Amino acid sequence: TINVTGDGNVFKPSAETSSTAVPSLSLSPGMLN
Amino acid sequence: TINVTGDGNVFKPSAETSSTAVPSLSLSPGMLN
Amino acid sequence: GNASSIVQTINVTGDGNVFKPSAETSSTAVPSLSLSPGMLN
Amino acid sequence: PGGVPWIAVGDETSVTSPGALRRMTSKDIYIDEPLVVVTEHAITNFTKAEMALEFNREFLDKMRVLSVSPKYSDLLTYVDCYVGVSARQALNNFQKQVPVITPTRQTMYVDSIQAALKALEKWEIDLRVAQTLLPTNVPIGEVSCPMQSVVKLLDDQLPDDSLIRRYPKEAAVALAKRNGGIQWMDVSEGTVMNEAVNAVAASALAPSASAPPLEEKSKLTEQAMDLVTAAEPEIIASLVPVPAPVFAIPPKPADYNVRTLRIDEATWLRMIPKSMNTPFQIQVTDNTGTNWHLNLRGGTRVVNLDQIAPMRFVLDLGGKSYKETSWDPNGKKVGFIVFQSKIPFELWTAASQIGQATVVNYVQLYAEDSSFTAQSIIATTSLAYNYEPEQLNKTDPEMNYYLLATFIDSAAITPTNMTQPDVWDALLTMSPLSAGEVTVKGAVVSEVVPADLIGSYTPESLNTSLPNDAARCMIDRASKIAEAIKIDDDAGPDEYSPNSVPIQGQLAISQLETGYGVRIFNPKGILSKIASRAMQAFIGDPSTIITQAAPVLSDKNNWIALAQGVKTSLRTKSLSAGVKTAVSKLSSSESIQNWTQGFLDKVSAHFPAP
Amino acid sequence: PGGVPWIAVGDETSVTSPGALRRMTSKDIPETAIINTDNSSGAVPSESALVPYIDEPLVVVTEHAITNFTKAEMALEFNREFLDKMRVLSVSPKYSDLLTYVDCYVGVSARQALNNFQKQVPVITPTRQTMYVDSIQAALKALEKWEIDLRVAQTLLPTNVPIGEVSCPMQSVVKLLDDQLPDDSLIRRYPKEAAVALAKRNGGIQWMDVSEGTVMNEAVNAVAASALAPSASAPPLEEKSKLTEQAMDLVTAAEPEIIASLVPVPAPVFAIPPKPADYNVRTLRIDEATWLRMIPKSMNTPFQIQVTDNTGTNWHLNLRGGTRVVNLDQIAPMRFVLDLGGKSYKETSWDPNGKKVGFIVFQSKIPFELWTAASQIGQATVVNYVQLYAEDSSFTAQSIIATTSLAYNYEPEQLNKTDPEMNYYLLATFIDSAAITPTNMTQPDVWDALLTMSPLSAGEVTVKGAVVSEVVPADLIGSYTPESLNTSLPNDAARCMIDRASKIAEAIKIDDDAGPDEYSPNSVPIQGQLAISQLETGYGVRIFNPKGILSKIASRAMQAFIGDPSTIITQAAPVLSDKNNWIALAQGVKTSLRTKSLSAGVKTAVSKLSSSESIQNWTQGFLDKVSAHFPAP
Amino acid sequence: PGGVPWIAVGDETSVTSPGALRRMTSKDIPETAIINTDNSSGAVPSESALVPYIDEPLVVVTEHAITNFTKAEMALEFNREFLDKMRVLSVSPKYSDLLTYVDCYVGVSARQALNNFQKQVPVITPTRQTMYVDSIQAALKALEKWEIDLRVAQTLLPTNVPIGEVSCPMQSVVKLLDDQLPDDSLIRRYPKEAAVALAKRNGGIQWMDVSEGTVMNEAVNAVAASALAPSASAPPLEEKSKLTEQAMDLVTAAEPEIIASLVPVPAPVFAIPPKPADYNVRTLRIDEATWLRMIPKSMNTPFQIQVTDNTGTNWHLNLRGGTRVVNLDQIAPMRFVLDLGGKSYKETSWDPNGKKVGFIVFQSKIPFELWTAASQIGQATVVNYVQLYAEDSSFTAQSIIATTSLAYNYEPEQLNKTDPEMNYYLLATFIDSAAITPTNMTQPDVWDALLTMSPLSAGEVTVKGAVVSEVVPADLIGSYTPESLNTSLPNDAARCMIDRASKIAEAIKIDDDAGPDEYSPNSVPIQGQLAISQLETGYGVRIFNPKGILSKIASRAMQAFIGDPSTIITQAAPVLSDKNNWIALAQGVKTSLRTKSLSAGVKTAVSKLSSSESIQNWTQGFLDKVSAHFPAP
Ligand SMILES: *C(=O)CCCCCCCCCCCCC
Repeated sequence: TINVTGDGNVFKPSAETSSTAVPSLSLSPGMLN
Repeated sequence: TINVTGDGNVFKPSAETSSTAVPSLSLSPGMLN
Repeated sequence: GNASSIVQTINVTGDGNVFKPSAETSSTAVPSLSLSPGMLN
Repeated sequence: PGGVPWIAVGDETSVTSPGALRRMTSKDIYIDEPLVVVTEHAITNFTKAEMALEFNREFLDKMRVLSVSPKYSDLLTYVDCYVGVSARQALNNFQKQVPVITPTRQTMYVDSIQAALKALEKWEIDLRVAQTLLPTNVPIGEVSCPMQSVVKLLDDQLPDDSLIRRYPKEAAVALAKRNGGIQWMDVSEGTVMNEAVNAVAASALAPSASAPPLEEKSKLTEQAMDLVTAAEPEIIASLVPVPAPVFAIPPKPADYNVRTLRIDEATWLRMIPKSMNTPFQIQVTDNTGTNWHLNLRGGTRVVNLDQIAPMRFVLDLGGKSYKETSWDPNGKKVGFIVFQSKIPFELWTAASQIGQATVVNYVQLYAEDSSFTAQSIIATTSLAYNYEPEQLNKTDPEMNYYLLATFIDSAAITPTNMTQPDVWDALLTMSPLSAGEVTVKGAVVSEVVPADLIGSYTPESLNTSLPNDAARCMIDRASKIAEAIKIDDDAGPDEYSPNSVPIQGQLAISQLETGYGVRIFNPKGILSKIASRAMQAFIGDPSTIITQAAPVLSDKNNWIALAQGVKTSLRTKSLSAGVKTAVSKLSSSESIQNWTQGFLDKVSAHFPAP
Repeated sequence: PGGVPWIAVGDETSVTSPGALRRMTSKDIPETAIINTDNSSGAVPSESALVPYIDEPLVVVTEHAITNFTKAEMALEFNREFLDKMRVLSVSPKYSDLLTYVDCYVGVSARQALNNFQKQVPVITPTRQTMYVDSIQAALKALEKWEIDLRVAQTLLPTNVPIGEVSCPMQSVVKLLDDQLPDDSLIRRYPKEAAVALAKRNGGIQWMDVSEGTVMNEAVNAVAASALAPSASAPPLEEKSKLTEQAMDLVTAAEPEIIASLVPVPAPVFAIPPKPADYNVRTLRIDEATWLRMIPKSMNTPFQIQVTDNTGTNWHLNLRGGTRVVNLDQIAPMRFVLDLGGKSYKETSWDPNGKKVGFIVFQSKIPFELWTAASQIGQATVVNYVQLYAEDSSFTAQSIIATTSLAYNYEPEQLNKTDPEMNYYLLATFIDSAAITPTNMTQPDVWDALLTMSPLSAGEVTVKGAVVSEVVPADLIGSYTPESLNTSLPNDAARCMIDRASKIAEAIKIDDDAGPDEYSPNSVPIQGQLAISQLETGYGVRIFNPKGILSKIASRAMQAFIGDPSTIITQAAPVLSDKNNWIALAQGVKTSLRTKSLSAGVKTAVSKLSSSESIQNWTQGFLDKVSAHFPAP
Repeated sequence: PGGVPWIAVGDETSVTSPGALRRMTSKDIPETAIINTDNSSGAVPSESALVPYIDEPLVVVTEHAITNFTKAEMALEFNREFLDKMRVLSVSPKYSDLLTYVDCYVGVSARQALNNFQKQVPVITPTRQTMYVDSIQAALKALEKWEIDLRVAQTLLPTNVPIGEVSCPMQSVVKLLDDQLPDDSLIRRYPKEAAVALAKRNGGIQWMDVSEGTVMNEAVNAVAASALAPSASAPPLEEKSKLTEQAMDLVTAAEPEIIASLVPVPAPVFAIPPKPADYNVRTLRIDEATWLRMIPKSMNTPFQIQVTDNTGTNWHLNLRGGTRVVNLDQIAPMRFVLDLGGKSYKETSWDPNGKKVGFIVFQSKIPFELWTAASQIGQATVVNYVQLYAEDSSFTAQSIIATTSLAYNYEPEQLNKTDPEMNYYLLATFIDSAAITPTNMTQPDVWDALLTMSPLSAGEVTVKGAVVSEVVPADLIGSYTPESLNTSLPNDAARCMIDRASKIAEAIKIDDDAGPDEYSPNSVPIQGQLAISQLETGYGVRIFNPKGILSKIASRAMQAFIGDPSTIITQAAPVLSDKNNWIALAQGVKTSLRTKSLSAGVKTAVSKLSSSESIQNWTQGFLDKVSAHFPAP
């Protein structure tokens, strides 16, 4: 329901919107008990 | 009770009187579950 | 094609018509029927 | 249900009541006719048959034809009486609201359908031209192209006689009736909308971006099961006698040159001892009694016409020299001469030894010149004789029958004038004349064991085999098996597949058994790899199973396990396909999508829109 | 039923004309619009911002299609033990849920849908339909190799028996699979689930419930196997119908009436895909094939000539008595490729090595056999040439030409022969940049080589050397000689004919399993024609034979056809030369085939049972080997 | 639906619950027990002592099974009179009598049985359902000879005709069968039963019931015959549905996804079963077969070498230039059979008779060309050999070799390729116990013979004499010259392409029937791929053409494709060179079949109708020959 090659979209990469999802979590065996 | 060698019996091959008995049936094991 | 002063048809050579051949819309009409006579009884 | 409606007369209800049931005519609902019970399946099919007609409704009502729909379900009649085929079976079967019909009304219906489909015999062709001149279907994804361009193309390539040129709008709407990829604006409202009707029918005909479409999966495994069934896997891997009229198959002819052959390998030849210093001359008559004089000598060769599984022989002499100092082949004759005697052909030195003799057909030769300078060449001869043991009507078991082809002339040929003991030095074609006998290594037989044909043959014996031999039938049925595997199997070089592991199991327990010779242990991986290679070898050449001294296919147990495991391997599939199969298929499909998009782009740039 | 749900426009029950209706749309029946659909299997997203709110057409499913698509789901369920491990498709789609039953006028045109009202018509939208077919075949991609693994476990050792039953303790065979399953097989990681899944689809495998020690059958396909087992007296049922239609597929493909038709039959309806044919040109009797025009033998006439190729590049060649050229007209556009490999030609003064040959095409009004000079060739050119190399052969002190593939394809559609008297001829011979001496080039041609031919058209049918668009396929019975066939053009009708007849021949053998003299339902078609034809007043002395004779005489002829098809087009065949018998032969086949009711030959039954049990005897033999070398504890 | 009857034990569950469902056994539904089966047909004993008293699982019978297993019952009932004349199956099975209609959770697995709650599902046990099919199939055994006798009464004289109606008096036709049927016929035994069975299956035959002097139709198959019966306007619907399906079947086999691919495709996917081929190494042009190595000639070098075999016995032979070998590497294992039969090889001091020849395998770093001494061969072994027997031939005074079968099969995995710098060659020539004078023999080897070459690998293919894992179908079109094909391998991509794409040609011809120089729906994709190939601006002199011309070019080109499908691969092919030509045609054949509607060609149908009447005319001419010889009172 969105137009990939239409107009209206914006491409403004910024410092405040730098991509990241889930690099690593802290799952130490000592931490998890 | 029928006169095989008597008169009055009708023999008249018509295309519309084509002859079949039971050639085949569809017994694919997939379609019988 | 328009044979009338006022048109309310479908302009074949008009605009707005769509041609998007897709796999999901692979054309077919009636290739074969299961006219096997054993199954027709 | 299915059959014919029945009506009772007497007051009986018990099953197997003697005179309970009698047929029900039409009157029991002028011209009173019997009635038949239609089935659900036939109703569905015939209604679908009508739905083809309305795919072209627009062109029809434009053409003033068939202004009211056939409506098959209407012509029916509804009753609830006894129904069946035999009275003693209908008597225990009584359904509700069965559909019934007169034969004549049913004929009238199907005739209306048939004649209707007759009329459109050309309009359909024109529509096919329209949909096929450029790609209106794609394997994967979706392509597109502006309508002005494509329409400008059609008005540029369709033949002037095409019905589209004179009946446009109905053709367009019919096109959209089965192609969801073409839509027409509705200027009344200004909306675009799918109009295609075969929606669900096309879903199964579609990919899924990970798997191949369903239809080729189902159909390919259909052909696999069909081949393996028609190959008769029980018989081919049997272990007991089987009558040839069961085992036998339609055979193919063979090519031979009798002089080139080994006398001992070919069990179906007799020869007069070389350097025996005996040259006698004998005379035979034709079917009109004319006496021809022929000369025999040591080095002669014949065929033992007994135990042959009646055959047809045609000889071909083309290319051979047969030139001689005082004996030019040109102008001469050759023939097929039959010899009937009790004496072995190794014991013939005089004339009256020959018993009864006849010539069955003869030809005249011709002599031209060839590539080599000053050398003469014979024409193509097709001299033939089809053999049947009925005509000669064997009576005495000691009676023997020999066939020979050599020169014949109506004057007594001086033996020193010519040195060839025969003219079997010639390409010979041998074609089976019956289809209900099978031989073995040149020996006739009546009860073969399809197992023990494994590994019983050397290659030169295979090339010296008769055309109607059990080995060739084994080859051809196992060949059908080989395709069945190839359609199924896709495992590449050195890879296990569900069509190679029976070999693996046979080997694995063979390694653990107790017999003759040293033991050679191997890990399981080598066994599996070997079995894969051996199965692929069988796929490469079916004839290699019967081969003596084969690597793996020389074992009967391997062959039996392979043949039987094939059945389960196919039957246990569940709408599945191999991995490389799917990956390559999808990749190729996407490539073709790119091709189609580029082509339709060429169209759009070569046929602009306003 | 089938079609598309049509709605009444305007008023209720005001339908009176085909123009008073309209295709329904998911707006009209909002239940079938994707904000409502039961999202079981989690296909459509849950963002309210990614949903069309755009209506779509409605389509009707057919009662014989729901049965098919439900079973499509059944394929997955044979693997749900692995799926939930794979954690995919936790709830089976259950196609019936996506359907909705509304009642209306249904059809594939407003006209006929008017007259066709129905109650409780299932409906679906194309977008939703694609989701379901996806929902199945998407998961199939996951099963790709779990499928392969278990299909191995079924077939590594015999788990199906043709007849009876066989036995072995589990604890033994498991040790074997442990000994042989590839280390990358999923079974080695998921034994339990693999064990269950097999027992779903194999009655014999039967695991035990440790809680109360009960063993029962788990086969879900107990009915499919029913028609796959044999009885104690006849082959299994599933295959006979499979076997019996399969002959009936060959006959219809062979179109019996056409190959037994007395009226004229056109070419493109009769012509069928051809086969390459091979001939040698010098060896052919000139008076056999009409497509060989040869200048009279021993002509002894010397005549040199200059010719120009397609670029005019001059080539030189001589003509002499015995030169043979192909009568290029009526050849039905054809492809000649010539193969000279092996022949020597090495004369005493003129070596072949380092020379060229080529096809030459001749065009003139004058008949070719009457040629003496260059004014009679008309117009002539070369069309291709090659180069010849030499080697040494088995016969010492003479060389041998290497293999050649001189080629040229003939098509009349481009030459545009517009005057019948204008005559087209083709020769192959030596060509060179310099005139050659007649005393040295004594070879009349280069036709002493194997030659291959392939038709470049499937609409032209040739008979007896020539081509005619009309054929009567009744007359080709027994109207050729053995000499005719090898001289026959590659696209000869009798060549095409026996190909069509071959399937008819094959279809019989699948049915018949009779021996010598044995009257079959496919033998008696001839027997009757022999019955009358013997009794009628034919040419010659009337001779009488009894019924038993006419059986066997027909019986031999039957198989003589099955053994080899070329006997139907053979001069003076035993019976087959009769046009009449071939007619009555085919029309026997259909009635024979269509009146079979689930049975095979009496011989076939006795063979199959005795054979099949031998495997059961054998399979146990294999099996008891395992229990020995893999002992049960 | 399908699956298995599932019973619930969870007792507070809806869906996906851990332990809700359990199998439903015959104790849960006692009606499905084998003490309560209706003993009609008596197939289970009535003695109390003999019943297992055990329980068995229950399974579900679907729509299609009931509608089919019941359909099987008619095959008996078409022959019901002979049964009771035979006193077997006094009561028809009436399959719907052995079921139990229940409503519970149903499905192959518990997971999808858990939301599938149906009503009146039929239910059966393996044993009760097994007993049913035994009842049916026993009767088929009983009717085994009846069926053969019934058919031969029908297939004796023509009783069905494709078109119209014929006629024959009864007393003639009954008299005709009288004398010509076999003495041991069951018809002779029970003739009135043979009378009743025909009218049940053949409407034409009708029996006047003497009670009223009436007569009517009796055939039970009236509806089906119409589907197989022509109208006088077009062929019957039956095969018009069938002659089209085979095309869709043949196309499915070819997989036009592959043969239209523009990307590399793994060899096992592309591969097809191969066929034997033939070659002659001596005459094989060295530059065309890129797999033959040859020591040059005219150096004067000459020597001998000695090489043992697997048995350890030594051997003596020669070597010299001109010698040809095969590069065993990258030839995808082959089997080699070489028949010396037909060659001379005689030399002034060396006849070939009595001696032996055999195969030799070599192994080295040094390439076979540089070989000039004895220590450059590295490793060697003699892998097979046979003796020579020379008879004599037509060619006067000169003896010839008899048939030979020197056989060997190259296998890489045994040969255990390890070194990238290795090299392997195969050589066949004279070998002997004692050494040979290098001048008593002169032949560089014995390759002047016939070789047969069959592949052994399956999923691995070569292109231009080189093996490769991936292959692109498009990069083959129009690049194999006529020479290069002949000098190619058996297991070649081109040959693998010729056959697989040939199946298209079978499909095209059975669907279309275009005559010379007129279009066809399969000629048209080419016809489109040209106009745009022409209109664009490019190299050369652009050539313009009307669609009337553009049409015919394809119309001819499509015909050429059918006759020789291997023409497309020919380099510099006339029209089919372009890949776009091949793609457009190959893709469209699928479409042109999907869109057919029970339609015959305009040309085709008339010929069938014209044929059909002639056969009708033939029959009535025959039917009078019954009248003239078998009159009636
Ligand atoms: C409208 O202005 C009438 C004339 C234009 C009709 C369209 C061209 C006629 C044929 C239909 C489409 C062209 C391709 C067949």
